[PDB]
Amino acid sequence: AKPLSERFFIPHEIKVMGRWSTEDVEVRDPSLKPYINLEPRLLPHTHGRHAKKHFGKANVHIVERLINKIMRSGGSHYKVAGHFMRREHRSLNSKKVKAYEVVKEAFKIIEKRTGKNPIQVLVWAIENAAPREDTTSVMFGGIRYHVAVDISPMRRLDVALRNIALGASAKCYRTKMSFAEALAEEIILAANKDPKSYAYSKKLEIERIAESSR
Amino acid sequence: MRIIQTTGKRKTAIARAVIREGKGRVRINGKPVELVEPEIARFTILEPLILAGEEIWNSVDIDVKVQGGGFMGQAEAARIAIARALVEWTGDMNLKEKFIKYDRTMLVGDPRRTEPHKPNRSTKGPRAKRQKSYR
Amino acid sequence: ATVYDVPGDLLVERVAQRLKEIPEIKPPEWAPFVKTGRHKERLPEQEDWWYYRVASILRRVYLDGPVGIERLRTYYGGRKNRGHAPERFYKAGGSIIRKALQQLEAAGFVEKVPGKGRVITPKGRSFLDKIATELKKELEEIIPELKKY
Amino acid sequence: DEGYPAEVIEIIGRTGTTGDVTQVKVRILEGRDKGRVIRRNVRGPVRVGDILILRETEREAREIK
Amino acid sequence: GKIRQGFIKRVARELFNKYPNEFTRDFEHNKKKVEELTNVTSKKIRNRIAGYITKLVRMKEEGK
RNA sequence: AGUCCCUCCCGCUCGGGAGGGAGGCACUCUGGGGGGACUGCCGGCGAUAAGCCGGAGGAAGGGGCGGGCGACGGUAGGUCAGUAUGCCCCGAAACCCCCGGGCUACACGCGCGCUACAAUGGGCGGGACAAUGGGUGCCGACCCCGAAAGGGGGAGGUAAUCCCCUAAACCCGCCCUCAGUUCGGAUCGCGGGCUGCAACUCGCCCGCGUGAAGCUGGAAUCCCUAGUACCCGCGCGUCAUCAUCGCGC
RNA sequence: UGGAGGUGAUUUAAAUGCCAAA
Ligand SMILES: [Mg+2]
Ligand SMILES: [Mg+2]
Ligand SMILES: [Mg+2]
Ligand SMILES: [Mg+2]
Ligand SMILES: [Mg+2]
Ligand SMILES: [Mg+2]
Ligand SMILES: [Mg+2]
Ligand SMILES: [Mg+2]
Ligand SMILES: [Mg+2]
Ligand SMILES: [Mg+2]
Ligand SMILES: [Mg+2]
Repeated sequence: AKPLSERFFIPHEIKVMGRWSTEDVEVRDPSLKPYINLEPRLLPHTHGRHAKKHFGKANVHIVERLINKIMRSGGSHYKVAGHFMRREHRSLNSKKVKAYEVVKEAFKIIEKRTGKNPIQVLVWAIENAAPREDTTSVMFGGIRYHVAVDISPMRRLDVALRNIALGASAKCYRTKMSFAEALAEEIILAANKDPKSYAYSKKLEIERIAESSR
Repeated sequence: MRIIQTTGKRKTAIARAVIREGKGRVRINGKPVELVEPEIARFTILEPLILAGEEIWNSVDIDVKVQGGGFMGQAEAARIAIARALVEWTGDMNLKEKFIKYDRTMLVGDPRRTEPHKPNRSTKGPRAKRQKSYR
Repeated sequence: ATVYDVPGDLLVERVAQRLKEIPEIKPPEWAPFVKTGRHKERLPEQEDWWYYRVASILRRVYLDGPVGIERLRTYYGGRKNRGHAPERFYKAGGSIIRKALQQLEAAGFVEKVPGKGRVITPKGRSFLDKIATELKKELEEIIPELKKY
Repeated sequence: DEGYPAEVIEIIGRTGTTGDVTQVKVRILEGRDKGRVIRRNVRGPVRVGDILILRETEREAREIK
Repeated sequence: GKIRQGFIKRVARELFNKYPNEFTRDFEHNKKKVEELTNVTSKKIRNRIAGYITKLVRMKEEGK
């Protein structure tokens, strides 16, 4: 099936998964620039040494962040697109090899369909899916009200990554699409500001509700 | 006729590496490193060699014996042992700082170990507990 | 080149193909109707699974010998689905392994060490190493780093 | 339309119903009111040198103690 | 919190008054000296005492 | 691991492997003793004190990390059905034995779990890598017979020596393509075994057949801050036989 | 240090005490 040149692939340079270089990738958003890490690195697996220290997740390569984000079940205690998604024994919890394979196949599909460097497309997606205004809640007279506030860049990045992963998770659930295809579809749609993307629609709704409560 | 031996540990896996002058063959428990599977484990072992460069890579031979642990734990111990062997054999300080910039753990190791379990659902973990009911 | 230089599964496939020319390897009469263990669910789907099992057993004896029936029964077991109960490990049965080892001895590839098990004779070692050398010659045409080994 | 970047220069303190909000002082980097210093409410972790994107620059948060 | 213990302070102050010209601003020297001038048998307590004595020496050398 | 002798393999052997013997304690390991971290060094805040915040160096940094040890008392909290013990009772039955039943019943309400509702999969063949513990009323390699569950002989072991003991999740190839299905495996028929003095009431295992509800779950509500939570198997206790449990790995 | 006065305000709903003790 898969050719032997792919089963036994050997790199010779420090580049992401030995296949794509990140030298020409640039970040437009001035706020997200010092939080998207793009230093050269061969293997995106750092064995969770960053969770101890405050702000330590800043210096973690963005591909590894995506891999960690999709390594989940998806819909445990809140509904996504109108449903709980409890996979349990058939989820991706603590299976980081399978997540690595999913991300690799998604990158190959992205490169085939659009002809561009997949890291660049991913950066565009997270730029378009990062909200700029959020809201907090107050209670009065037994009724709950919203008040608009601003968002720090780290939280923007976290929310964008989680929403992309959730959209991909919802698109392949009990349908003929596969996980890698859904992830590719979601990233491409978010990169083109298409409302059919879950992440972009979520960002629009969040910002609209925040605006209507200044 | 130089010989150097080094040791690496990672959560119950122990690796012993021997380095000598050679033509560039690296073996893990007698298997060529190019055939190690899965891929995510093959790249764990090869990182220090790529960082060192092809000139140093092709002038040595390394044999690694590793036991205990799991497939991911065994690869990381071998990586630690190989990095220490490379820095000791050539004895150049530009490389030692280069390893530290990329990944400190290559040279100082990882001290984490499992935490022993405690009662109230002891088989699941030290902190996971049984579901609580009031009626 | 030796067995240690090539992937296991590819070698097993080549050896299984090669074992069909040796007259002493013939699947028994009850081969069409059996599962390969109590932990399985359905019968084997390959019409020539016997040769695959024999090739695997021969490679096993080459690497871990001397070895007996019981340890091989451990090696060919696995996890079982038990309805509403949690899954569990079980061993395989013994007839397939015993008959395969006897046929391999009849062909002269293994011999018996008393109280210890079965070991690979020089003929069997040559037989496996020849196929390993040929497979490596094929393989290094697309992985140039394999030429050093 | 694309907002205005501002830069955090001082942390004042936590607030909100559950302590989830921080009050900061920012200096506008772009637009009509470049250079002005105003205080704002931020959600999420923040440190000196972060850059916020404001959708409007004429609202100022009520000072906390 | 790293609050120094009472008996550590008491023994350290007794040592400082009795042998004023015996301790310097160096931690190793004081470690050995305390090890020899008392019957303390725990390695940890010895380190605490030596550290406090070092602080006393630097504080009196400043003149408070 | 290096050095030496013999034997056997491959590309016929310059080279590369595997066993055995001499030989060594290098490396891993085992376990006695010792070293190492003290807010000790540096810059701020606080009072110039107690301390706090941030840096270097470091295997480790600020109770270094995880455990044992629970003050004076209260709860008329639980236990006389573990043992000790006052009073009241039975004292030819409320004491001591034996046989057969029951604690396993079944319109229904509730707690804690396991298996699922599928592709972040099901099946078939092949390839990988553990740790804790336990063994003489016992652990049993190795050979033979049987399709399986099992049956007949039986080395070594009172154990860093012999045995339980070549884990599963994971990886590679082929079949199935969104369906109450090659998802699920409850219920029942027939046949074969083991333990035991005894298997119907009322045990556990294997083969062929059979093929229920279930297509993600209202109002509510639980656990968890790092080698932690989730996911995956294994050991011991109980034990003649029996683990969807307890304590650990 | 400890007291005495004055003017302003104070973000929905939320009733009850049974077996016991004897
Ligand atoms: Mg655990
Ligand atoms: Mg298997
Ligand atoms: Mg299952
Ligand atoms: Mg009481
Ligand atoms: Mg009471
Ligand atoms: Mg009962
Ligand atoms: Mg099925
Ligand atoms: Mg019965
Ligand atoms: Mg369905
Ligand atoms: Mg019980
Ligand atoms: Mg009342």
